[PDB]
Amino acid sequence: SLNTIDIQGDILVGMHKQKQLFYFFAINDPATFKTHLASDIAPVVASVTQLSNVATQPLVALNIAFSNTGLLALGVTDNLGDSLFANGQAKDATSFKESTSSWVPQFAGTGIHGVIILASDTTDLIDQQVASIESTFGSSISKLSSLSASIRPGNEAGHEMFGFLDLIAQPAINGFNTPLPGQNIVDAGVIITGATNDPITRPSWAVGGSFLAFRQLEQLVPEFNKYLLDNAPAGSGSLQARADLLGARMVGRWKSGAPIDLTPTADDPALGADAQRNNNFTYSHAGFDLGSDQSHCPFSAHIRKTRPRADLGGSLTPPNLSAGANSIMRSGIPYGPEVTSAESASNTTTQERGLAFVAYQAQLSQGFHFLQQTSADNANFPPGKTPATVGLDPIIGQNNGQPRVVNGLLPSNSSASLSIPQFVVSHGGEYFFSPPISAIGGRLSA
Ligand code: HEM
Repeated sequence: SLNTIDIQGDILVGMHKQKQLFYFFAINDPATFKTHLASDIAPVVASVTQLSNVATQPLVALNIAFSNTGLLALGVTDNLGDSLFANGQAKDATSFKESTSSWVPQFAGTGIHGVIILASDTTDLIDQQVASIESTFGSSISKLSSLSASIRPGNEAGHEMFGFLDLIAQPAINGFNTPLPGQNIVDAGVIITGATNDPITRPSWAVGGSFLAFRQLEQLVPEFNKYLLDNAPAGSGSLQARADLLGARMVGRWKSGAPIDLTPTADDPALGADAQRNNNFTYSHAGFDLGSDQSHCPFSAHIRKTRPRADLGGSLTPPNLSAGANSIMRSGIPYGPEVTSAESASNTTTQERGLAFVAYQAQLSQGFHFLQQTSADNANFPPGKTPATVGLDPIIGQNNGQPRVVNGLLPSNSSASLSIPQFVVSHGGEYFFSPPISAIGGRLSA
Protein backbone atom coordinates (compact mmCIF):
# COMPACT_ATOMS: atom_id res chain seq x y z
CA SER A 1 0.00 0.00 0.00
CA LEU A 2 1.05 3.61 -0.64
CA ASN A 3 2.05 5.27 2.62
CA THR A 4 1.25 8.90 1.84
CA ILE A 5 1.99 10.07 5.37
CA ASP A 6 5.64 9.43 4.51
CA ILE A 7 5.70 11.04 1.03
CA GLN A 8 6.69 14.66 0.58
CA GLY A 9 3.68 16.67 -0.50
CA ASP A 10 5.01 18.42 -3.60
CA ILE A 11 5.52 15.06 -5.30
CA LEU A 12 1.88 14.04 -5.53
CA VAL A 13 -0.22 17.11 -4.79
CA GLY A 14 1.89 20.25 -5.06
CA MET A 15 2.40 22.91 -2.41
CA HIS A 16 -0.90 24.78 -2.83
CA LYS A 17 0.70 28.18 -2.08
CA GLN A 18 0.97 31.50 -3.89
CA LYS A 19 4.76 31.77 -3.45
CA GLN A 20 7.65 29.37 -3.62
CA LEU A 21 11.37 29.67 -3.10
CA PHE A 22 13.84 27.11 -4.44
CA TYR A 23 16.88 27.38 -2.13
CA PHE A 24 19.93 25.60 -3.60
CA PHE A 25 22.53 24.72 -0.99
CA ALA A 26 25.83 23.14 -0.20
CA ILE A 27 26.56 21.09 2.91
CA ASN A 28 29.78 22.34 4.53
CA ASP A 29 29.76 20.27 7.73
CA PRO A 30 27.83 17.03 7.51
CA ALA A 31 27.95 16.40 11.27
CA THR A 32 26.28 19.68 12.23
CA PHE A 33 24.03 19.57 9.12
CA LYS A 34 22.74 16.12 10.08
CA THR A 35 21.91 17.21 13.62
CA HIS A 36 19.78 20.07 12.32
CA LEU A 37 18.31 18.11 9.42
CA ALA A 38 16.76 15.85 12.06
CA SER A 39 15.83 18.51 14.60
CA ASP A 40 14.87 21.48 12.44
CA ILE A 41 13.83 20.26 8.99
CA ALA A 42 12.31 16.82 9.44
CA PRO A 43 9.51 17.98 11.79
CA VAL A 44 8.30 20.66 9.31
CA VAL A 45 8.46 18.62 6.10
CA ALA A 46 4.95 18.66 4.63
CA SER A 47 3.49 15.29 3.61
CA VAL A 48 0.96 14.36 0.96
CA THR A 49 -1.55 13.56 3.73
CA GLN A 50 -1.00 16.94 5.34
CA LEU A 51 -1.28 19.00 2.17
CA SER A 52 -4.38 17.09 1.02
CA ASN A 53 -6.40 18.27 4.04
CA VAL A 54 -7.67 21.86 4.02
CA ALA A 55 -7.51 21.84 7.84
CA THR A 56 -3.78 21.06 7.95
CA GLN A 57 -2.23 23.47 5.44
CA PRO A 58 0.94 24.76 7.12
CA LEU A 59 1.86 28.45 7.04
CA VAL A 60 5.09 27.43 5.32
CA ALA A 61 5.05 24.18 3.38
CA LEU A 62 8.56 22.78 3.17
CA ASN A 63 10.06 19.97 1.14
CA ILE A 64 13.71 19.06 0.67
CA ALA A 65 15.65 17.05 -1.91
CA PHE A 66 19.30 16.09 -2.33
CA SER A 67 21.58 15.79 -5.34
CA ASN A 68 23.99 12.89 -5.74
CA THR A 69 26.88 14.93 -4.39
CA GLY A 70 24.67 16.00 -1.46
CA LEU A 71 23.96 12.41 -0.56
CA LEU A 72 27.70 11.65 -0.80
CA ALA A 73 28.40 14.58 1.51
CA LEU A 74 26.02 13.03 4.01
CA GLY A 75 28.01 9.79 3.79
CA VAL A 76 25.31 8.09 1.75
CA THR A 77 27.17 6.02 -0.83
CA ASP A 78 24.24 3.81 -1.75
CA ASN A 79 23.18 3.20 -5.31
CA LEU A 80 19.73 4.79 -5.63
CA GLY A 81 19.31 2.97 -8.94
CA ASP A 82 19.39 5.94 -11.31
CA SER A 83 22.50 6.64 -13.42
CA LEU A 84 21.18 10.02 -14.62
CA PHE A 85 20.65 11.17 -11.04
CA ALA A 86 24.12 9.94 -10.01
CA ASN A 87 25.84 11.80 -12.84
CA GLY A 88 23.93 15.06 -12.39
CA GLN A 89 22.03 17.18 -14.90
CA ALA A 90 25.05 19.11 -16.19
CA LYS A 91 26.51 15.90 -17.63
CA ASP A 92 23.09 15.21 -19.17
CA ALA A 93 22.84 18.60 -20.95
CA THR A 94 24.22 17.30 -24.25
CA SER A 95 21.38 14.78 -24.34
CA PHE A 96 19.01 17.72 -24.80
CA LYS A 97 21.01 19.58 -27.44
CA GLU A 98 21.97 22.41 -25.11
CA SER A 99 25.23 23.48 -23.49
CA THR A 100 26.00 24.18 -19.85
CA SER A 101 27.87 27.27 -21.11
CA SER A 102 24.41 28.96 -21.17
CA TRP A 103 23.44 27.84 -17.64
CA VAL A 104 23.30 29.65 -14.36
CA PRO A 105 26.90 28.96 -13.29
CA GLN A 106 25.90 27.29 -10.04
CA PHE A 107 24.03 24.61 -12.00
CA ALA A 108 27.01 23.99 -14.35
CA GLY A 109 28.76 21.51 -12.06
CA THR A 110 27.89 19.37 -9.03
CA GLY A 111 28.50 21.82 -6.18
CA ILE A 112 24.77 21.97 -5.41
CA HIS A 113 23.98 19.40 -2.70
CA GLY A 114 20.24 19.95 -2.47
CA VAL A 115 17.21 22.17 -2.71
CA ILE A 116 14.79 23.30 -0.03
CA ILE A 117 11.38 24.11 -1.50
CA LEU A 118 9.62 26.64 0.69
CA ALA A 119 6.06 27.61 -0.09
CA SER A 120 3.79 30.14 1.52
CA ASP A 121 1.11 32.62 0.63
CA THR A 122 3.60 35.46 1.31
CA THR A 123 7.33 35.81 0.73
CA ASP A 124 7.75 37.26 4.24
CA LEU A 125 6.92 33.89 5.77
CA ILE A 126 9.35 32.12 3.43
CA ASP A 127 12.08 34.59 4.36
CA GLN A 128 11.47 34.00 8.04
CA GLN A 129 11.84 30.24 7.62
CA VAL A 130 15.05 30.75 5.63
CA ALA A 131 16.43 33.01 8.36
CA SER A 132 15.62 30.35 10.94
CA ILE A 133 17.35 27.61 8.92
CA GLU A 134 20.46 29.73 8.42
CA SER A 135 20.49 30.56 12.14
CA THR A 136 20.17 27.01 13.46
CA PHE A 137 22.41 25.34 10.85
CA GLY A 138 25.01 28.10 10.80
CA SER A 139 27.65 27.60 8.11
CA SER A 140 26.89 23.89 7.93
CA ILE A 141 24.44 24.84 5.19
CA SER A 142 25.31 27.44 2.58
CA LYS A 143 23.16 29.04 -0.03
CA LEU A 144 24.60 28.75 -3.54
CA SER A 145 21.67 30.23 -5.44
CA SER A 146 17.91 30.52 -5.33
CA LEU A 147 14.85 31.16 -7.48
CA SER A 148 11.66 32.87 -6.35
CA ALA A 149 8.40 31.81 -8.02
CA SER A 150 4.74 32.76 -7.83
CA ILE A 151 1.30 31.81 -9.04
CA ARG A 152 0.37 34.43 -11.64
CA PRO A 153 -2.08 37.17 -10.68
CA GLY A 154 -5.82 37.36 -11.00
CA ASN A 155 -7.49 35.49 -13.83
CA GLU A 156 -4.09 34.23 -14.93
CA ALA A 157 -3.71 32.25 -11.67
CA GLY A 158 -2.71 28.73 -12.64
CA HIS A 159 -1.58 29.87 -16.07
CA GLU A 160 2.02 29.80 -17.14
CA MET A 161 3.78 32.90 -18.54
CA PHE A 162 2.65 32.40 -22.16
CA GLY A 163 -0.93 32.55 -20.84
CA PHE A 164 -2.02 28.90 -20.92
CA LEU A 165 -3.78 27.14 -18.08
CA ASP A 166 -1.24 24.68 -16.70
CA LEU A 167 -1.14 21.55 -14.54
CA ILE A 168 -4.40 20.22 -15.97
CA ALA A 169 -3.08 16.83 -16.97
CA GLN A 170 -1.27 14.47 -14.55
CA PRO A 171 -1.02 10.71 -14.30
CA ALA A 172 -3.51 9.12 -11.92
CA ILE A 173 -1.87 6.70 -9.53
CA ASN A 174 -3.84 3.50 -9.33
CA GLY A 175 -5.20 3.11 -5.80
CA PHE A 176 -4.54 6.74 -4.87
CA ASN A 177 -6.20 9.08 -7.36
CA THR A 178 -9.80 8.80 -8.52
CA PRO A 179 -9.16 8.90 -12.27
CA LEU A 180 -10.68 11.67 -14.36
CA PRO A 181 -12.09 11.01 -17.87
CA GLY A 182 -9.18 10.45 -20.26
CA GLN A 183 -6.51 10.55 -17.56
CA ASN A 184 -3.77 7.95 -17.73
CA ILE A 185 -3.75 5.45 -14.84
CA VAL A 186 -0.33 4.24 -13.73
CA ASP A 187 1.30 2.15 -11.04
CA ALA A 188 2.55 4.16 -8.08
CA GLY A 189 6.09 2.94 -8.80
CA VAL A 190 6.24 5.05 -11.97
CA ILE A 191 6.42 8.09 -9.67
CA ILE A 192 7.44 6.84 -6.20
CA THR A 193 10.67 4.91 -5.74
CA GLY A 194 10.03 1.47 -4.29
CA ALA A 195 6.26 1.72 -4.72
CA THR A 196 4.08 -0.76 -6.61
CA ASN A 197 5.73 -2.07 -9.77
CA ASP A 198 8.83 0.11 -9.61
CA PRO A 199 11.11 -2.44 -11.30
CA ILE A 200 14.31 -0.91 -9.91
CA THR A 201 15.53 -2.09 -6.51
CA ARG A 202 16.17 0.82 -4.17
CA PRO A 203 17.87 1.28 -0.82
CA SER A 204 15.29 0.52 1.89
CA TRP A 205 15.43 4.04 3.31
CA ALA A 206 14.59 5.50 -0.13
CA VAL A 207 11.20 3.78 -0.49
CA GLY A 208 8.57 6.55 -0.76
CA GLY A 209 10.80 9.11 -2.45
CA SER A 210 10.94 10.43 -6.00
CA PHE A 211 13.47 12.02 -8.38
CA LEU A 212 12.95 15.73 -8.88
CA ALA A 213 14.05 17.16 -12.23
CA PHE A 214 14.39 20.91 -11.85
CA ARG A 215 14.71 23.18 -14.91
CA GLN A 216 14.95 26.96 -14.95
CA LEU A 217 13.18 27.64 -18.26
CA GLU A 218 13.09 31.23 -19.41
CA GLN A 219 10.13 32.20 -21.58
CA LEU A 220 10.32 34.92 -24.24
CA VAL A 221 6.74 36.06 -23.98
CA PRO A 222 6.62 39.22 -26.14
CA GLU A 223 8.55 37.38 -28.84
CA PHE A 224 6.15 34.43 -28.72
CA ASN A 225 3.14 36.74 -28.98
CA LYS A 226 4.61 38.56 -31.96
CA TYR A 227 5.50 35.31 -33.69
CA LEU A 228 1.90 34.15 -33.51
CA LEU A 229 0.63 37.40 -35.01
CA ASP A 230 3.28 37.34 -37.74
CA ASN A 231 2.50 33.74 -38.69
CA ALA A 232 -1.25 33.62 -38.03
CA PRO A 233 -3.00 31.45 -40.62
CA ALA A 234 -5.41 33.16 -43.00
CA GLY A 235 -9.06 32.98 -41.94
CA SER A 236 -12.30 34.88 -41.37
CA GLY A 237 -11.74 35.88 -37.74
CA SER A 238 -9.73 38.75 -36.24
CA LEU A 239 -5.95 38.63 -36.60
CA GLN A 240 -5.57 37.97 -32.90
CA ALA A 241 -8.09 35.09 -33.06
CA ARG A 242 -6.08 33.51 -35.84
CA ALA A 243 -2.84 34.05 -33.89
CA ASP A 244 -4.55 32.42 -30.87
CA LEU A 245 -5.40 29.41 -33.02
CA LEU A 246 -1.75 29.02 -34.01
CA GLY A 247 -0.72 29.15 -30.33
CA ALA A 248 -3.30 26.53 -29.45
CA ARG A 249 -1.99 24.31 -32.29
CA MET A 250 1.51 24.60 -30.81
CA VAL A 251 0.50 23.73 -27.23
CA GLY A 252 -2.36 21.34 -27.96
CA ARG A 253 -4.73 23.35 -25.77
CA TRP A 254 -6.28 26.79 -25.95
CA LYS A 255 -5.23 29.17 -23.18
CA SER A 256 -8.47 28.29 -21.38
CA GLY A 257 -7.35 24.70 -21.11
CA ALA A 258 -9.74 23.40 -23.78
CA PRO A 259 -7.95 20.65 -25.71
CA ILE A 260 -7.74 21.36 -29.41
CA ASP A 261 -8.28 17.69 -30.17
CA LEU A 262 -11.90 18.21 -28.99
CA THR A 263 -12.39 21.76 -30.26
CA PRO A 264 -10.03 22.23 -33.20
CA THR A 265 -11.11 25.56 -34.71
CA ALA A 266 -12.24 27.73 -31.77
CA ASP A 267 -11.84 27.95 -28.01
CA ASP A 268 -14.44 26.51 -25.64
CA PRO A 269 -13.73 28.19 -22.32
CA ALA A 270 -16.43 26.13 -20.55
CA LEU A 271 -14.75 22.93 -21.69
CA GLY A 272 -11.35 24.18 -20.55
CA ALA A 273 -12.65 24.85 -17.04
CA ASP A 274 -14.21 21.37 -16.61
CA ALA A 275 -11.82 18.72 -15.30
CA GLN A 276 -14.44 16.06 -16.09
CA ARG A 277 -14.23 16.89 -19.81
CA ASN A 278 -10.98 18.69 -20.63
CA ASN A 279 -8.83 15.54 -20.70
CA ASN A 280 -11.28 13.12 -22.28
CA PHE A 281 -9.49 12.38 -25.58
CA THR A 282 -6.99 9.98 -27.15
CA TYR A 283 -6.13 11.79 -30.46
CA SER A 284 -8.10 9.12 -32.35
CA HIS A 285 -11.10 10.08 -34.49
CA ALA A 286 -13.13 7.43 -36.29
CA GLY A 287 -13.06 7.95 -40.04
CA PHE A 288 -9.61 9.57 -39.85
CA ASP A 289 -6.20 7.91 -40.29
CA LEU A 290 -4.37 8.39 -36.98
CA GLY A 291 -1.04 8.25 -38.82
CA SER A 292 -1.74 11.21 -41.14
CA ASP A 293 -4.58 13.31 -39.72
CA GLN A 294 -3.37 16.57 -38.14
CA SER A 295 -6.66 18.44 -38.59
CA HIS A 296 -7.67 17.94 -34.94
CA CYS A 297 -4.25 18.32 -33.32
CA PRO A 298 -0.77 18.48 -34.87
CA PHE A 299 1.59 15.58 -34.21
CA SER A 300 4.10 18.18 -33.01
CA ALA A 301 1.81 19.84 -30.42
CA HIS A 302 3.49 20.03 -27.01
CA ILE A 303 1.00 17.86 -25.13
CA ARG A 304 0.93 15.29 -27.92
CA LYS A 305 4.71 15.07 -27.77
CA THR A 306 4.72 14.72 -23.99
CA ARG A 307 1.78 12.30 -23.69
CA PRO A 308 1.27 10.61 -27.07
CA ARG A 309 -1.86 8.67 -26.03
CA ALA A 310 -3.07 6.68 -29.05
CA ASP A 311 0.07 7.56 -31.02
CA LEU A 312 1.84 4.89 -28.91
CA GLY A 313 -0.96 2.35 -29.16
CA GLY A 314 -3.63 1.27 -26.71
CA SER A 315 -7.29 2.22 -26.56
CA LEU A 316 -8.66 4.56 -29.24
CA THR A 317 -11.53 5.44 -26.88
CA PRO A 318 -10.87 7.13 -23.51
CA PRO A 319 -9.03 6.39 -21.38
CA ASN A 320 -5.97 5.67 -23.45
CA LEU A 321 -3.41 4.01 -21.18
CA SER A 322 -0.27 3.94 -23.37
CA ALA A 323 3.23 4.69 -22.12
CA GLY A 324 2.34 4.82 -18.47
CA ALA A 325 6.01 4.31 -17.61
CA ASN A 326 6.84 7.60 -19.36
CA SER A 327 4.59 9.65 -17.07
CA ILE A 328 5.73 12.53 -14.88
CA MET A 329 4.06 14.45 -12.07
CA ARG A 330 4.46 18.18 -12.61
CA SER A 331 4.75 20.83 -9.89
CA GLY A 332 6.15 23.70 -11.94
CA ILE A 333 5.40 27.29 -11.02
CA PRO A 334 6.11 30.53 -12.94
CA TYR A 335 8.96 32.87 -12.04
CA GLY A 336 9.93 36.45 -12.73
CA PRO A 337 7.92 39.65 -13.20
CA GLU A 338 4.83 39.97 -15.34
CA VAL A 339 5.46 41.33 -18.83
CA THR A 340 5.73 45.11 -18.62
CA SER A 341 4.01 47.58 -20.92
CA ALA A 342 7.29 48.57 -22.58
CA GLU A 343 8.29 44.97 -23.25
CA SER A 344 4.93 44.24 -24.84
CA ALA A 345 5.05 47.44 -26.92
CA SER A 346 8.58 46.72 -28.19
CA ASN A 347 7.93 42.98 -28.61
CA THR A 348 11.17 42.50 -26.69
CA THR A 349 12.04 40.74 -23.46
CA THR A 350 14.15 42.83 -21.11
CA GLN A 351 13.63 40.92 -17.82
CA GLU A 352 13.92 37.20 -17.10
CA ARG A 353 10.68 35.34 -16.54
CA GLY A 354 9.61 31.77 -17.18
CA LEU A 355 8.78 28.46 -15.56
CA ALA A 356 10.46 26.92 -12.56
CA PHE A 357 9.83 23.47 -13.98
CA VAL A 358 9.57 20.58 -11.54
CA ALA A 359 8.94 16.99 -12.63
CA TYR A 360 8.77 13.96 -10.36
CA GLN A 361 9.35 10.37 -11.50
CA ALA A 362 10.89 7.17 -10.20
CA GLN A 363 13.19 6.82 -13.25
CA LEU A 364 14.72 9.90 -14.83
CA SER A 365 15.48 7.98 -18.03
CA GLN A 366 11.80 7.16 -18.50
CA GLY A 367 10.36 10.52 -17.43
CA PHE A 368 11.83 13.95 -17.95
CA HIS A 369 14.92 12.81 -19.87
CA PHE A 370 12.85 10.61 -22.21
CA LEU A 371 10.26 13.28 -22.90
CA GLN A 372 12.89 15.90 -23.70
CA GLN A 373 15.27 13.73 -25.75
CA THR A 374 13.22 10.95 -27.35
CA SER A 375 10.10 13.06 -27.97
CA ALA A 376 10.44 16.85 -27.88
CA ASP A 377 13.87 17.02 -29.55
CA ASN A 378 13.15 14.19 -32.03
CA ALA A 379 11.87 15.21 -35.46
CA ASN A 380 10.69 11.62 -36.04
CA PHE A 381 8.58 11.22 -32.88
CA PRO A 382 5.86 10.08 -32.56
CA PRO A 383 6.77 7.16 -34.81
CA GLY A 384 4.68 5.83 -37.68
CA LYS A 385 3.41 9.11 -39.10
CA THR A 386 2.93 10.21 -42.72
CA PRO A 387 4.87 12.16 -43.47
CA ALA A 388 7.33 10.73 -40.98
CA THR A 389 8.97 14.04 -40.11
CA VAL A 390 6.81 15.46 -37.34
CA GLY A 391 9.37 18.07 -36.42
CA LEU A 392 10.25 19.35 -32.98
CA ASP A 393 8.04 20.36 -30.07
CA PRO A 394 7.47 24.08 -30.70
CA ILE A 395 7.36 24.88 -26.97
CA ILE A 396 10.31 22.92 -25.56
CA GLY A 397 12.08 21.25 -28.50
CA GLN A 398 15.77 22.02 -28.73
CA ASN A 399 18.42 21.85 -31.42
CA ASN A 400 21.56 23.48 -30.05
CA GLY A 401 20.25 27.02 -30.17
CA GLN A 402 19.00 26.92 -33.73
CA PRO A 403 15.48 27.54 -34.99
CA ARG A 404 13.28 24.47 -34.77
CA VAL A 405 11.57 23.00 -37.79
CA VAL A 406 8.04 22.09 -36.80
CA ASN A 407 5.52 20.49 -39.16
CA GLY A 408 1.76 20.12 -39.20
CA LEU A 409 0.86 23.29 -37.29
CA LEU A 410 -1.11 24.94 -40.11
CA PRO A 411 -4.62 23.50 -40.44
CA SER A 412 -4.84 24.29 -44.16
CA ASN A 413 -1.86 22.11 -45.10
CA SER A 414 -0.26 19.50 -42.86
CA SER A 415 2.89 19.49 -45.02
CA ALA A 416 3.57 23.18 -44.36
CA SER A 417 6.65 23.66 -42.21
CA LEU A 418 7.57 26.49 -39.85
CA SER A 419 11.06 27.38 -38.66
CA ILE A 420 10.48 28.65 -35.15
CA PRO A 421 12.96 30.50 -32.94
CA GLN A 422 13.30 29.23 -29.36
CA PHE A 423 10.74 30.82 -27.07
CA VAL A 424 11.91 28.73 -24.11
CA VAL A 425 15.54 29.09 -23.13
CA SER A 426 17.14 26.68 -20.67
CA HIS A 427 19.22 28.18 -17.88
CA GLY A 428 19.92 24.70 -16.57
CA GLY A 429 18.94 22.79 -13.49
CA GLU A 430 19.71 19.70 -11.47
CA TYR A 431 18.45 16.23 -10.64
CA PHE A 432 17.58 15.64 -6.99
CA PHE A 433 16.07 12.88 -4.86
CA SER A 434 13.16 13.88 -2.62
CA PRO A 435 13.43 11.28 0.15
CA PRO A 436 10.57 9.79 2.14
CA ILE A 437 10.06 11.84 5.27
CA SER A 438 11.27 9.00 7.51
CA ALA A 439 14.68 9.12 5.79
CA ILE A 440 15.19 12.80 6.59
CA GLY A 441 15.54 12.37 10.36
CA GLY A 442 16.49 8.74 9.81
CA ARG A 443 19.23 7.55 7.44
CA LEU A 444 20.18 10.96 6.12
CA SER A 445 20.76 12.32 9.64
CA ALA A 446 22.64 9.22 10.83
C1 HEM B 1 8.51 26.76 -20.12
C2 HEM B 1 8.35 25.49 -20.51
C3 HEM B 1 6.99 24.80 -20.56
C4 HEM B 1 5.78 25.35 -20.77
C5 HEM B 1 5.42 26.83 -21.07
C6 HEM B 1 4.80 24.29 -20.72
C7 HEM B 1 3.44 24.41 -20.87
C8 HEM B 1 2.52 23.40 -20.83
C9 HEM B 1 1.10 23.56 -20.99
C10 HEM B 1 0.41 24.91 -21.22
C11 HEM B 1 0.53 22.35 -20.90
C12 HEM B 1 -0.96 22.03 -21.01
C13 HEM B 1 -1.59 21.93 -19.62
C14 HEM B 1 -1.76 20.50 -19.18
O1 HEM B 1 -2.11 19.68 -20.07
O2 HEM B 1 -1.63 20.21 -17.98
C15 HEM B 1 1.58 21.39 -20.64
C16 HEM B 1 1.43 20.04 -20.48
C17 HEM B 1 2.41 19.11 -20.24
N1 HEM B 1 3.78 19.38 -20.24
FE1 HEM B 1 4.65 21.21 -20.59
N2 HEM B 1 5.48 23.12 -20.45
C18 HEM B 1 6.82 23.38 -20.35
C19 HEM B 1 7.82 22.47 -20.11
C20 HEM B 1 7.67 21.11 -20.09
C21 HEM B 1 8.75 20.15 -20.07
C22 HEM B 1 10.24 20.54 -20.02
C23 HEM B 1 8.22 18.94 -20.07
C24 HEM B 1 8.91 17.58 -20.08
C25 HEM B 1 10.14 17.34 -20.56
C26 HEM B 1 6.77 19.09 -20.07
C27 HEM B 1 5.85 18.07 -20.00
C28 HEM B 1 4.47 18.21 -20.02
C29 HEM B 1 3.55 17.12 -19.84
C30 HEM B 1 3.82 15.65 -19.51
C31 HEM B 1 2.21 17.72 -20.00
C32 HEM B 1 0.89 16.96 -19.91
C33 HEM B 1 0.64 16.12 -21.16
C34 HEM B 1 -0.58 15.25 -21.04
O3 HEM B 1 -0.69 14.51 -20.03
O4 HEM B 1 -1.45 15.31 -21.95
N3 HEM B 1 6.47 20.43 -20.12
N4 HEM B 1 2.77 22.06 -20.61
